[PDB]
Order: sequence, then C-alpha cells, then structure tokens
Amino acid sequence: MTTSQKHRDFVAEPMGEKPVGSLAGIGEVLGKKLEERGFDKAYVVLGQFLVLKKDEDLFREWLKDTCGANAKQSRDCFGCLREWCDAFL
Amino acid sequence: TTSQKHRDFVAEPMGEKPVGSLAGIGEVLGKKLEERGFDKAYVVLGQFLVLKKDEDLFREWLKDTCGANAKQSRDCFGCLREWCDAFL
Repeated sequence: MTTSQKHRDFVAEPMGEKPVGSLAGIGEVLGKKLEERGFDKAYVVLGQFLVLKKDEDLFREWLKDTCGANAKQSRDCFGCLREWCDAFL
Repeated sequence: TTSQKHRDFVAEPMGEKPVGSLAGIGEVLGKKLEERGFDKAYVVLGQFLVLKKDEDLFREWLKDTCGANAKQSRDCFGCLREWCDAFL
C-alpha cells in the first residue's frame, strides 16, 4: 500500500456528507478555496469528476484552476475519487 | 408512485449504465443527452451533484439540455435523489 491512510479511509465507505477536506490531497488550504467556490462537500467534487467523465487530464486541470492544487495534490484527489467510484458507483 | 424503471435504478450501483436507464429518460431524451456528452447515467448524476442536489436547478437544467417535460424531469430527479440516499 502506497496510498495514504487518508485515501484509504475515504475509499473504504460511502462518502455521504463528508466535507471536501476528507479527500486525499485536499488539505486545509485547498479545502478553503474549494469551499469558497461552492465545492464544500466531497460529493460536489465527485460531481465535477463525473461530469468530466472521470478524465484525469480534465479533472486535474480543473482542480488546479479552481484551487491552485499542485501535481501531487491533484493526482491524490483524482486517485481517491477514481478508487471510490470503482468501489461504490 | 414509481415505475419499475425507477425501482430497478435505485436498487443497485449504476456503474456504466446508459443514460436511458434513468427514470424519465426515454429514447428521445436519451439521444439528446448523448449528443451533448451525457452518454452514461453517472454523468447526469455528476450534474445533480455539482448542483448540490437542488431539485429546481437540476430539473431546469434537464429541461434546458434535453427538453424534458415536468414529469420526465420529476422522474429523473427522484431516481437520482433516491439512488444517492442509498449509495452515496
């Protein structure tokens, strides 16, 4: 296992109303910027991931443009949503 | 009241189900959604989620996007809402 514990905790169960900061790669700084843009719950970011048809390039670019995420942060967030979807969607 | 199509959709994860598996989305609406990029049910779920599950805005978006009437958009909203309550 090379993922974080935080990734593993997110992908282990339905997300319900978890805040956006429950996503791997989304620390307090990125989480506040996402909340200020209306992406306050993790499921709203899931929504964007799905509207983009789970495309890595589009989602990771969107995250960068929306909250300033760097490459590692955006990879971690994408991977957490991708594995959650494989488990639950 | 619900259709069997609704109950079949809300009973299980949607995976890669086509957009036409959603209650309310018949052959005509489905084609118009596919033409606009919403080829899978989960892409419409995505829009429902981006809109924070807001009934008025989602049903209006669906009217604007594929011409859904009030019953079709009612049916589609209700199946996504109940799916999310079971699985999200």
